[PDB]
Amino acid sequence: TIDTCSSDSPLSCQTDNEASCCFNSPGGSLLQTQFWDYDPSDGPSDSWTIHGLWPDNCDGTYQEYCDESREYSNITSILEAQNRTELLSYMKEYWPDYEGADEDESFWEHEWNKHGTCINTIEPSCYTDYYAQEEVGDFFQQVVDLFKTLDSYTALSDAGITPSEDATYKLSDIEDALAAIHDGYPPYVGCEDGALSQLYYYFNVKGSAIGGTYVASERLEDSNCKDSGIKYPPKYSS
Ligand SMILES: *[C@@H]1O[C@H](CO)[C@@H](O[C@@H]2O[C@H](CO)[C@@H](O)[C@H](O)[C@H]2NC(C)=O)[C@H](O)[C@H]1NC(C)=O
Ligand SMILES: C[C@@H]1O[C@H](n2ccc(=O)[nH]c2=O)[C@@H](O)[C@@H]1O
Ligand SMILES: *[C@@H]1O[C@H](CO)[C@@H](O)[C@H](O)[C@H]1NC(C)=O
Repeated sequence: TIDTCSSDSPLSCQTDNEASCCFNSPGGSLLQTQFWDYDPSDGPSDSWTIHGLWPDNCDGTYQEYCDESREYSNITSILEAQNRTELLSYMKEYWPDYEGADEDESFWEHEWNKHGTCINTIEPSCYTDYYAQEEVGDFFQQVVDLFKTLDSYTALSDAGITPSEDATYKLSDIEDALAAIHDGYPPYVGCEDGALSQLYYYFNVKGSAIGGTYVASERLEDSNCKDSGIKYPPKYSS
């Protein structure tokens, strides 16, 4: 399986070290990104959903589509072949394409191909007893594992911020509520049409992106929302 690195491995971006299987570089800022899909709605009425996991450069720029030889058009089959049946079921629920279940495959392809291929510590050469596309399944598992720790809906709810047809919200309140589950670092908060829409939680990593220690880090982009009047539209509203 993937190589293990010491739990006291040096932190990506925050240290000056050479890229290896145990050091994420140049993609040392890892973004766990989420959606609030209300029109059309997907996922549970009381949960955000997964967008992805993205390696950014430490300056906020990023690479994309970093290895054509490891781009796939069969994610669902790769997961099935690896017996990751609970993961695939979970992805259907919590990593949906808003347009419908039949577009999930294209979306998962997109995320792996664009961004997974750019995580340097995921490459087959970082495995013992590597098997074909092992790192693809591990990536989907890792995104899910990190997402589970970042329950945006509940963090917002606990701070009195819940979806509403009438209520509107202040950016700083949203930011503080979410900063509370991310070591006091707020995510990027993204709005669409004045509605709460996207979240990017930034991390630096000790060790490998698979199984390493994800340390909550400062956002390299703040928000495109207005300071107030923010709508949090209810899912499945009618
Ligand atoms: C998913 O698609 C990939 C890419 O085509 C498949 O991997 C290739 O499999 C072919 C046919 O067995 C081999 O000849 C190639 O060498 C493989 N390419 C690589 C880069 O590994 C893969 O087998 C497919 N997986 C599933 C479960 O269908
Ligand atoms: C990131 C971009 O947003 C679109 N997008 C957004 C949400 C979603 O649930 N599915 C989806 O496909 C994609 O077409 C693309 O991956
Ligand atoms: C999945 O299970 C099949 C059948 O038992 C087996 O051939 C294969 O090695 C398994 N793959 C993984 C990665 O568990």
